[PDB]
Amino acid sequence: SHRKFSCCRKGNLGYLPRKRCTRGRGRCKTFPPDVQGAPIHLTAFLGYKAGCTHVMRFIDHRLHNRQAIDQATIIDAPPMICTAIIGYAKTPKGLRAVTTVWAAHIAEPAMRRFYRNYFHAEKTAFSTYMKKAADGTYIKEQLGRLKQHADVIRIVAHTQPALTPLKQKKADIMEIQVNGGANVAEKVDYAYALMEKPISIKDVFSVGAQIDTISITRGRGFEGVVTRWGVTRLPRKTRRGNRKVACIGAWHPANVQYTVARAGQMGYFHRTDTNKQVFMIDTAENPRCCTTEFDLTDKSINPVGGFVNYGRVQGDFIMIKGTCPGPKRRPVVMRNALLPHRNCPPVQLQWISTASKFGHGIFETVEERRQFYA
Amino acid sequence: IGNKFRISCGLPVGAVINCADNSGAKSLNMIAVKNWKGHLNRFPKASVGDMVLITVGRDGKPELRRKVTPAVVVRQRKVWRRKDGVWIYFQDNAGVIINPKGELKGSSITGPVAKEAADRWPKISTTAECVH
Amino acid sequence: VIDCKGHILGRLSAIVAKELLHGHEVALVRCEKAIISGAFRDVKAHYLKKMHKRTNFNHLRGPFHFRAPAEIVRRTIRGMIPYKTVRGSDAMSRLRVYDGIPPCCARYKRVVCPSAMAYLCLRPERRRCEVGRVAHEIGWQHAADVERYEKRRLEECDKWYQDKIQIDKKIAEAAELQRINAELAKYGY
RNA sequence: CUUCGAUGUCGGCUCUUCCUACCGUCCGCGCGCACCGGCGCGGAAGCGUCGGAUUGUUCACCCGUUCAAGGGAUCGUGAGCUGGGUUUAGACCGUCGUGAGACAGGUUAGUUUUACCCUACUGGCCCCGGGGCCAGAGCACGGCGGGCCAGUACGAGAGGAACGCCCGCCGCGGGCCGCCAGCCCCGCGGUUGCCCGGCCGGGCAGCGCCGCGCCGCCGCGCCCGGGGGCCCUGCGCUGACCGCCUCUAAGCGCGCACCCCGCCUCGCGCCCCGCCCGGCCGCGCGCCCCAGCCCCGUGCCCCGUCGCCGAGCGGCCCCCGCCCGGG
Repeated sequence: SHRKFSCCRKGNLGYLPRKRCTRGRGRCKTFPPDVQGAPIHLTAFLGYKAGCTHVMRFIDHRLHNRQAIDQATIIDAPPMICTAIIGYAKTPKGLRAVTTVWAAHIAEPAMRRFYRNYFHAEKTAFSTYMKKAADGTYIKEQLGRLKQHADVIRIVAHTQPALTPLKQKKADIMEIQVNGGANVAEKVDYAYALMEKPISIKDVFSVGAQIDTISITRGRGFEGVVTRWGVTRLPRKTRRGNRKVACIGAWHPANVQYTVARAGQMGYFHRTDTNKQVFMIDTAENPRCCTTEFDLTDKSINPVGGFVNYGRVQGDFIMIKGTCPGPKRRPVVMRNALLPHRNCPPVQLQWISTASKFGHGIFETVEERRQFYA
Repeated sequence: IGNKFRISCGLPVGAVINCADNSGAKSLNMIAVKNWKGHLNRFPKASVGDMVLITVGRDGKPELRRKVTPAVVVRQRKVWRRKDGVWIYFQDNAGVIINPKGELKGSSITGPVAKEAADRWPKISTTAECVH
Repeated sequence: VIDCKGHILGRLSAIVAKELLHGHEVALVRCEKAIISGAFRDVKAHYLKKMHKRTNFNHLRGPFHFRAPAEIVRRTIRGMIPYKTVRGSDAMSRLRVYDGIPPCCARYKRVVCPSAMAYLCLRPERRRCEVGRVAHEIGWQHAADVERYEKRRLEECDKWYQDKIQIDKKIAEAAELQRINAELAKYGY
C-alpha cells in the first residue's frame, strides 16, 4: 500500500555501519590539497579535549556591533615532537609510500608505542636503525630518495603525553602532511628542519580560520532504536512493549533490508565535525590568557575546580568555537578545514568564563573566593 | 520585519493564552501558527514574536467570538535563550490581537512585553508600557 | 600477454576465455584503451544502468559492480568461464589484468589479436567508446595517474628504441645452415 | 487455476523500500505570455506533499498552515500492536414467518496464544607491532522567506518582477555540556507514625514522604552541513546532402533539485618502517596509424622438445603473545 501520510527515513544511511571504530584514534583519511606555491605550512595537530567554557564575543556580521555568549571547547595541545618523514608517490594504484626515514633519536613516549607492556619488553625496537644512522650519512641519502621519487611528503610526529594530564604514558603517533611549498625538496627540507624538534599548535594553525575536529564519539553500549536511530515509541498499550520499530519490513523483499532500524552499538564511532573556528591559540604558562582589556584583572585557561573529568592543561591550548566530537581526554585530531563557511564572523573575545565547571561557580578566580568568603 | 532569531517554541496548538490588549478577550486559544511546515505528528508550535491564529473563548467578548484572528504572543512562560545568553522566562502565557498588517485592535497593550515581539512587530513596540 | 589498445571488450574476452579454459594463463595490458562498441552516451548509460542492479536487502550481498577498467575487462571474461566450478576457478585465477602496462609485465614480449581489433572489425563511423573514458564517468578516479605513468613509460621506451636497433643490427651484421635449410630446403618456412 | 489434515481477514498506528501516468520546487520551450499571475509541454523522482473537527470507516467533507500528486510491495506491515469494525455464543428494536428462527436492516456486550531452532537484518567474537593506502559497499543538506535591488523594469493605470550578494527560518542529519531546562546511588536539610528509656543520633514503612543537589547522561539548550565531472530535454554555432535553406548529417559550444565521483562511514587485502632481515621462482618490451595503409598481406610456431650459468628486472613466500588491574 502507499504509506499514507509522508515522513522521511529516520537516521543517516551514509553513517552506517554503526560499529565501535576499529581505528584507535581518528585517522584523517584526507588532508587539505597542496596548492604548490603556497607558504609551506603543516596541516594537523593532536590534542586531548579538555572542557567547554562559554565566551562573550563582539559580532560584526549582519546583530552587528552586539555581544553574544557562545560555547568554546579547549582542546589542550602539547608541543608534539616530529619523528619521521614519509614520501608517498601518486602511482596508478593510489598513494603508495617510497620508504620513510625515521629519526635517529626517538624518545621513550614514542618507543613505548611499539611494545604493549614496556617493563617486560624486549626493548629491541630501532636497535639496528639507530646504529646504521647516527652518522647521518645514511639518513640524508634516504631523504634524498624521497625528494627524487615522492610527490606527497608527510611528517610523522609523536605527541608527548607526559606534558598532558592523560594517563596513557605512551605517545600516539600521527602523520601530518607538509603541504604547500614550491617543490618536493622544499617540503622535504621543511620536514628535515623540524625533525627531532617540537612542533607547536601556534605554527600549524591561526586564530579566525576554521578547522575540522576529527575524533571518536562518546558511547552508550547496546541501545534500542528509540535512543539509537530515533523511531517513535508505539502508544502505551502495546504487548511486547512500546520502545521499538513495529514493522521491520514487508513480506517482499523477504529478507530484512539494510535500511531498517536495528538495535546495536550507540556511540564510540569515528566522526569528523567540520568548519569549527579557532577562537584562541595560546600557551597556559602565560597567566593572562583569559585577561582581556574588558576583564581588568588576571585569569588563565585552568578553571577553579579544574577541567571536570580532566587535568590542568599546563600547556598550549587551542579553543575552537562549538562542540567537538569526543568525551574529555579523548584524543582529538584537528585538520585545516577542507572547505570552510564562505561568510563567517570575525573573532574578537571580550570575556572568557573561568568559574568552576564543577557545580555552579560565581567566583572567576581563586583569590576572589577567599576574599568573598573573607 | 527583520529576520527572526530562533527562541524556544513555548506554546503548541490548543494552548489558551490571556489577552494583553483591551479590545481583545480574556481567552485567546492557539489554532495554528504562520509559516508552519513540519514533519508528521508535530503539533504546530509558536513562540513570542510569531503570528498565531487565535479564537476568542466563551469567557471572551461576545462581539469578537466565533471567528479566527491573527495574533502575536507577547509573554511566553517557557525559558528561551537570547543570543547574549540571558534566559528570560515571563510569569504567564499571554498574547495581543494584531491584523496581519500590524494593527492592534486594542487601545493599549497591558503587562510587560517581550523584546522579541517589539522588534518583529513595530506597532507593539510603540504601545508597550513596560518592555522587558 | 595481449595488449588491449583498440581491441573489442567482447571479442578479446572470447579469445582470452577459450585460452584460459584450455589452460594457457595470459596477462592483459593497456586495458583502458580497449573499446566498448557503440556511442559513448549509450555505452555509458548501459554501464550506469548495470550499476543500478544491486541486492535490495543488503547491497553488500549485491552484485559487485567494478569501476576500474582492468576489472571491467575481467568481469566480462568471468561470464565466459564457469566461474563457480573448480576448473573455472583455476582459470579466472590464471588471468592477470593490468590497467596500463605496469613494470611487472613491461619486458614481456607483446602479441595482439588482429581479428578482435575494432580497426579490422567495426566499419568506419560506427562510433566507439574506450572503456577508460567510460571508467572515468562511471567512477574511476585514477585516470590521470595511469596516463602520466604510461607517458613516462613510452618515453623511456623511445630512448630504448634507439638503443635496441643498435644491439640487433650487430647481431644481424654477424650472420657468420638452418637459415639455408629450415626456411630454405624444399621447406620455405 | 493454487490453497478448505487452516496462507490470520478490515482499517489505523510504527516503519522500510519502490514506481511515474510529476502537484510544488530544478532545467529548458510554447501561449489568447506587458507585469504579477495563470495555463500547456518535454527532461526530471532529488526533496516536500502537513496539523486538526466528524466517522471503525479506505473514502468523504470541512477548518486551518510554508496551501498540501497519484499509487505499489500476499488489498506491504497481527509469534509488531490495537480490536473500533467485521465475524460465534448474551441481549434489544424494526420488519418477515403460525412457529423454531431470519435480515446486504440498524443497537450494545463480548481470552488476539508460541522464537530457545534456521535464515535475514543489526551489533559482538575467534593470541600476533606500529603507521598508512587502495578494490569493493553505504553515501545527505533540500525547501521557505525577510534585506538591498525596488517601488525600479513593466504598465494607461491598477498593480508589480528578476539575476546577484547578504541575513535568517523550517525540515532533516551528524555531534556536545557551559548556559539553562529534566533527572539523582545512597549527599545535605525538613517532617510524619512506630521502634530504639528521654537528649544526641539512628532504624522501619520494599527510596515513608518533602526541599534542593553534585559527576554524569540528556533536550526543550548550543555547535557544524557553501564541491567537482559527464551530460538529459533542449537552446545555439559553423555546415551539407539537395544552384537555396538549415541545430546535425561530420563536427562544435552551453547545459538540469537528475546522475557519477569528492567530503563523509566502513573497509578485505596491500604498502612503508621497526624485530628479523631469511628462503624460493621466472626469463620476454619500440611506438603509432589504418582514407597513406610508406611497402603492408609477416614472424614465433620447441616450456622441456634439452632449455635451465649468471647479470639484470620482476614476482613469491617471509616476520610480530596473553592472563591480570583501571577506564
